[PDB]
Amino acid sequence: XDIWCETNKQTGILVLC
Amino acid sequence: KKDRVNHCLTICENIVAQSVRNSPEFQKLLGIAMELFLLCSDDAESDVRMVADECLNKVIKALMDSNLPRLQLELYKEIKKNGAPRSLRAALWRFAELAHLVRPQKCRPYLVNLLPCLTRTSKRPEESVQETLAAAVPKIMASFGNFANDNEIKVLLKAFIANLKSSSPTIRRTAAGSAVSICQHSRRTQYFYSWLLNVLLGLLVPVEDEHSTLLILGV
Repeated sequence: XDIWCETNKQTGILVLC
Repeated sequence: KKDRVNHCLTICENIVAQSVRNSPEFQKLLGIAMELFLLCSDDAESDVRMVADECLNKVIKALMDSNLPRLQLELYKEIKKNGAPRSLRAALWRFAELAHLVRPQKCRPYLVNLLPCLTRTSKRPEESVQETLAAAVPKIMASFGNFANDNEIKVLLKAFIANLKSSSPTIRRTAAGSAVSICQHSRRTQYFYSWLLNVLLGLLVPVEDEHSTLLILGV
């Protein structure tokens, strides 16, 4: 579908800093 | 009778949940499913057509999050082949209902591909194809018409002005509505309203001529 699917590479992670 | 209902209704029940989407098998299975349902949209029995209509609708609703560009490529190919009228209509209004969902990077090549289709579909004599095109044009142009150039727009307007002389009231209605809408969703609306007025006055301006009642009613 989406640009991570199209670029075949992963989404990140949610974290505080 | 019912065997092909069981076939398409079980194909519809399957492909909404088969495998993982974006896989090299699912693209093929989805192509065959759309090819099958659009064909069944013109089969010779009533409840078969009603089930093909709710199979296309459920599958588009289920796959919009994930395969919208493939669904629109399948519907466009059925428009492109200009076949039997219910088969053509079943693709044409569905493609027009989805037209706002194309990303801006994909509007220009669909504009270029659809003008050879709209200018063939305006040459169809059957009034139900025309009533469908009359709904499709104001939705297609509102989704692609800023991506057109002036010569592409003038080719569309010529293809619909040619129909204002028709004996069918429906064909004149489809042309009269399409021509104004093509102008309205152009990048150059005030210029195109001026050009369309020059054509429409020009068609009656030699007022002494034997103009037909049909052309007067369209204009």
